[PDB]
Amino acid sequence: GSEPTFVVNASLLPSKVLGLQVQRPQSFNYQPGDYLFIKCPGISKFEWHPFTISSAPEMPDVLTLHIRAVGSWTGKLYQLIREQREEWIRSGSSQSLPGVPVYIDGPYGTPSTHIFESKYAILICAGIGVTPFASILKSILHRNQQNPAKMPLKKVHFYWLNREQKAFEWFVELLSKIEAEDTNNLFDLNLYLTLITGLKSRTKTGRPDWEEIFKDVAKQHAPDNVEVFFCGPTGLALQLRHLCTKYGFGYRKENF
Ligand SMILES: Cc1cc2nc3c(=O)[nH]c(=O)nc-3n(C[C@H](O)[C@H](O)[C@H](O)COP(=O)(O)OP(=O)(O)OC[C@H]3O[C@@H](n4cnc5c(N)ncnc54)[C@H](O)[C@@H]3O)c2cc1C
Ligand SMILES: O=C1c2ccccc2-c2cc(N3CCC4(CC3)OCCO4)nc3cccc1c23
Repeated sequence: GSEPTFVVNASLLPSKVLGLQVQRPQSFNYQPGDYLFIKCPGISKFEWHPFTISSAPEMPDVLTLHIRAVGSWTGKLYQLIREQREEWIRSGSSQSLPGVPVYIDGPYGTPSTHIFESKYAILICAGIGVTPFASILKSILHRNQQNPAKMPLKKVHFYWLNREQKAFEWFVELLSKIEAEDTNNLFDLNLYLTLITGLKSRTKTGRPDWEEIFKDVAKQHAPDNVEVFFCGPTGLALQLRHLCTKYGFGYRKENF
């Protein structure tokens, strides 16, 4: 529930995305995949919008939100931060940067968190739909550095689709640190534009062949259970749903 706090820093990222840092209340506990609702009196004192927490709960003093300017309230928040930041680089640090006051209500849970309790997982996301998976991947890293035993998760298949290639930069560092530190090959990273990421990962092109991919994973893990988690558009969800029934994978209806 409800608690006053501050956007203390922000990040202006490609495809009109704000990388908000928010002072984490001293009593605020979340799980990776959790989201919250946020109110910004400066934009509207009546409106609450939900955003996935892109930070891992192991990061101790701030929450992260990655928000795309897509309409009225996000457009305005973007403009307010662009202008607050351009004005403080023209004026300068006359005094410490003033932090945008906000209300947060949460955390709210999503079935994505069940990944920490699966053996074999498929994560599929498009554009800003990466954000819950961003939180989950960072958490998995803190969790090997501290207790690889307590992890029943044996393989993670990651598919991230984007129409613009500069959107992969939102999380290119995280993807490096995994590429670097995944000596035991827990992860299978796949980036599609719908090698090129300057990653050891070959950025692929076109709509992926989801039948071919689901078949492949089935053969890797059968007869054990694979879980699918999807954050993206419904047309895709619908194709993925049929495919989960075909190859016997777990599906959650989160797309309507
Ligand atoms: C659990 C959850 C997590 C989320 N996490 C994130 C996240 O991490 N990052 C993120 O960026 N977003 C996230 N979202 C989306 C976010 O919550 C915002 O409310 C929404 O993305 C933007 O609100 P807005 O006022 O800016 O846009 P709106 O003005 O509501 O417009 C939104 C969309 O509707 C279109 N539109 C506008 N008017 C009409 C109309 N009359 N008819 C049809 N279409 C119209 C716009 O072009 C745009 O595509 C999440 C949502 C949920 C439910
Ligand atoms: O978990 C969700 C979610 C769950 C149930 C219903 C909707 C969402 C969800 C929607 C969403 N949108 C809709 C697609 C978008 C970006 C913002 O780009 C085109 C217009 O707005 N963006 C999201 C980004 C991250 C996570 C989610 C979402």
